[PDB]
Amino acid sequence: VLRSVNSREPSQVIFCNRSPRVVLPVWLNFDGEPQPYPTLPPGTGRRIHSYRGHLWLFRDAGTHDGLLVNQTELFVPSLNVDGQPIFANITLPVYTLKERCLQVVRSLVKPENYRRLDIVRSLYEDLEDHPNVQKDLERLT
Amino acid sequence: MDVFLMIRRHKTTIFTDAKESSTVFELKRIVEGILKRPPDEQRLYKDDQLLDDGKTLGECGFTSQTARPQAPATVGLAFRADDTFEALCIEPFSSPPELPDVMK
Amino acid sequence: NPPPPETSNPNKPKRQTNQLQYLLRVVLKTLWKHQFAWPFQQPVDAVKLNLPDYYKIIKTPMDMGTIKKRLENNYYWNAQECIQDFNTMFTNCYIYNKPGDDIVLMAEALEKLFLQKINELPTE
Amino acid sequence: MYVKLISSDGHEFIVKREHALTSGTIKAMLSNEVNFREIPSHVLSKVCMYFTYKVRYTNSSTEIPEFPIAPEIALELLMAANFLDC
Ligand SMILES: Cc1cc([C@H](C(=O)N2C[C@H](O)C[C@H]2C(=O)N[C@@H](CC(=O)NCCCCNC(=O)C[C@@H]2N=C(c3ccc(Cl)cc3)c3c(sc(C)c3C)-n3c(C)nnc32)c2ccc(-c3scnc3C)cc2)C(C)C)on1
Repeated sequence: VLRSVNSREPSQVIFCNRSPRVVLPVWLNFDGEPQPYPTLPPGTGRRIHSYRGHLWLFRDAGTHDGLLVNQTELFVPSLNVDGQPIFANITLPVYTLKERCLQVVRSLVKPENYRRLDIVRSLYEDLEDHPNVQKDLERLT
Repeated sequence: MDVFLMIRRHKTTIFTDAKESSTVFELKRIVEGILKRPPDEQRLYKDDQLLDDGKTLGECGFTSQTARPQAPATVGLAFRADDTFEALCIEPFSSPPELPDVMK
Repeated sequence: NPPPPETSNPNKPKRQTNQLQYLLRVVLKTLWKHQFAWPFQQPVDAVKLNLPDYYKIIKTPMDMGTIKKRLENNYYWNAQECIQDFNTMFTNCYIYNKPGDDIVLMAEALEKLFLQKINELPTE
Repeated sequence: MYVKLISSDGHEFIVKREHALTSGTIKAMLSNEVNFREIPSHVLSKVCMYFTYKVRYTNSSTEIPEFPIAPEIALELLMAANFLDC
């Protein structure tokens, strides 16, 4: 369901990273497969030659946390109206405090040491449920 | 420009916002609405420095970049105690445990 | 596209060492699963990519699929022979593409990772 | 329109009721004052900061900043967020 359309109709896009995270732009190819592109440091942007119908999602390059582009999950550019480029504003979602806490613990604790933490059993399953493109793609459908 | 604050006295902490253009007096009015003591019965502080009522929060050093929602600036509060103002006294919060070895 | 590089040769001596096993099970496996691996896991499809001059300019093409198949077939004599193949794959990219093309940045990230892993190669 | 949230160690935290309703647990409890015998003040002050952040940055503009969490408070904060449902 979720793939790029092979249009070959060029479309200039501005990726702009307005998050404190390093962004991994992920291009979904013609078979729905994720093909990551060079990262964007926080506060930086890049013009890119993309195409009409091409579908992109944006992840934290170090944790695979989902990010937002134009206040949503996916980005598909239209044809440039009078050559003007199409803007992709990447931002942090307002994560829940519990998801933000899971992110921080995951960044400090190796996955094999989750079960050594003095927390409730249900929090082990939550730590081990790492954020992940394939998991999120099935839900988006 | 909104400034996010923690007005603290003893074991009381008020979380409240205000403009940079708002005055120290206007902040005392906030405190009176919650803790039922008038502005003349209050003394506001940035660190150990007593703030003047007619100064704007911005003039006191409270900016948006330094008084954020996720990291609010602290304004110390001292109430009147009989013939004198009580000493500014903010009771510190609890301490986190020692960082586990599985994290460090 | 011309035939890809050979990944097994009756006339080339086959060999297994602990360094060549580490290069397959640790180095290649880590780099193969890397986020920037995808343009380098198979021979450059000059037809689909519309690059005529690619195989004219690049006389020794190399890719991670060829290296993986070679490692798996015990093609290499020693670790250096395998490391030369990775270097050729990267060098090909730096030669053909201009600086600061997206592909060059991806190769630079893979190479930085590759050198780190290779810095912990256990001795013969 | 405020609520008082009292930590296990006796610190009182006075926040807007609207902000404290960020917690699904507090919202259900109030369905004035709330005592938390298991949540200490270093953790509850941080939860209150998250309430302000959530209300300010929910749908309110572009450029959301990171909620910062020190390693020392992370596990206790995670347990509190899980209980408070925010
Ligand atoms: C039609 C159509 C085209 C497309 C796709 C397409 O174009 N897409 C998909 C998305 O919509 C984005 C867009 C895209 O990649 N645009 C890229 C193309 C690019 O940079 N290529 C390198 C130039 C050298 C040109 N020479 C080469 O192609 C070299 C070759 N490049 C690559 C390569 C290049 C870039 C990247 Cl990020 C990854 C791999 C490559 C391989 S093998 C392999 C499997 C590939 C694809 N490779 C190796 C190894 N060594 N060299 C290469 C792009 C990015 C930025 C810019 C601009 S505009 C102003 N500043 C910049 C930097 C302009 C173009 C297509 C990629 C399937 O879809 N439909």
